[PDB]
Amino acid sequence: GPHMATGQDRVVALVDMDCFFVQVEQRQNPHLRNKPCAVVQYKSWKGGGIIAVSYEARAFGVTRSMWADDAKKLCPDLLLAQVRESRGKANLTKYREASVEVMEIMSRFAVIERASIDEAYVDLTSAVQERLQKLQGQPISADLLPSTYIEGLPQGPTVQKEGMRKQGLFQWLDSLQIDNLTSPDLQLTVGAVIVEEMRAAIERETGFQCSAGISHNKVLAKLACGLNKPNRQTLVSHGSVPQLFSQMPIRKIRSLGGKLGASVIEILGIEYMGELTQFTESQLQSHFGEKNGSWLYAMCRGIEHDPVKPRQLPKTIGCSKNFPGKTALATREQVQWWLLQLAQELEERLTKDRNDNDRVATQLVVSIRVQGDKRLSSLRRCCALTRYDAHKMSHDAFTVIKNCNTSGIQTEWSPPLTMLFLCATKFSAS
DNA sequence: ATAATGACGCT
DNA sequence: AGCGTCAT
Ligand SMILES: Nc1ncnc2c1ncn2[C@H]1C[C@H](O)[C@@H](COP(=O)(O)NP(=O)(O)OP(=O)(O)O)O1
Ligand SMILES: [Mg+2]
Ligand SMILES: [Mg+2]
Repeated sequence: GPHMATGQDRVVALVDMDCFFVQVEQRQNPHLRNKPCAVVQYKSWKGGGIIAVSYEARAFGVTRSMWADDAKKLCPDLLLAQVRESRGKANLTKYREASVEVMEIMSRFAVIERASIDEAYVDLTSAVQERLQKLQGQPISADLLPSTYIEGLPQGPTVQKEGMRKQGLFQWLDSLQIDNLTSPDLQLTVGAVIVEEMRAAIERETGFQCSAGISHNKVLAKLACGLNKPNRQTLVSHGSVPQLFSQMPIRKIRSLGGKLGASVIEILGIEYMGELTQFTESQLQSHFGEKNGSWLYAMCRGIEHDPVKPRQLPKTIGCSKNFPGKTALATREQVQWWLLQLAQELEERLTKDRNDNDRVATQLVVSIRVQGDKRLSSLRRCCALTRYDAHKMSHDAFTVIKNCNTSGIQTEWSPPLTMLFLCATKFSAS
């Protein structure tokens, strides 16, 4: 209609590093470059857990969450790089710092929301405006978009992969109105030019390659990102959404990958995101609640309002370790020693946080899991975090959990713990 | 025995 | 507060 908002107000991108931990290890060790290789965590149980996989190794069917011993069965020449271990646990420091390299480069172009160790959303709306006045309304050359796909294109009245990409990009640019500075399609296009630049800057300055999605909101940008990996970027326009969603499995949309996703499918009897359009907002609210219903109604029309939160850094700092199977902690001395190992890494990261990012935490959350309980957390308790001191933090954590011990002989611990988790929260300026 | 973390919703 | 959900 004439009064219906179409969710084309913003230009939003999602940048995602390609096989990130592998690229970090390949940059450090050139022997691993352009080879089937994976990053593995621990190693005694079945060779350690695979947690990142180069595209060369993915062709052999190697995937994350696979034992390395099993990965070698699919790919005997697989090269492995191991995650650093400190105080008996995985230490991800190298990857955090690599991540900071990328995040700081992105921050030069626009405001970012860190979404994970290797992903960031970018609100490009302002950057695009000023680039549009700078560009004096001359056509946007395809040379400014050498790694960009236009989703849905080419269509209409042709065997080469890159050939296809160019065809669609040509069709898109030929159709574009540089006339209207407020045309959403034009804005996304300029957005993509900027992300081409941002992605060139990251590769030049860190050596890392990435993929990106450019669209009008977070969910579509994140969806766009995954359409042409690795080392490519995809523009999903508002107009592309109906065909794209028509065979897009519901579970693929961000936040619908779990139980709400499954219940949308089960209760409504549908499979694809586009099928949601046939229901009224009130019907969707009645089934999934007021907030989920409103979100769904809009999202299935490609409309979403979640803003890019201006935060390049975390707001909790935590350390955890699982103790699967036979390694479950069953003596009080064990529990105390591991609480201390966790507290020591935590103090380290915290001290760095106070120096670098000018800040102190004021609360400590202690989380454990008991054997057999197959939730992430069996129990969560809090206490004051007054001193960045590992022995006090570990002692305090024990204190707020020790009554969970069912054991008659309290030299021993029952039920056994299969997870310890310490998390610094409630940060303040300093 | 697919980890180690982080953010947010509900009550 | 403390637990449940979703994510990389
Ligand atoms: N189950 C897991 N266990 C341990 N570490 C993991 C993990 N999943 C991811 N990581 C670590 C390791 C990953 O490198 C990093 C990024 O996660 P992604 O972006 O989801 N996956 P990637 O970047 O590898 O591949 P691509 O984006 O090209 O699909 O976080
Ligand atoms: Mg990635
Ligand atoms: Mg990621």
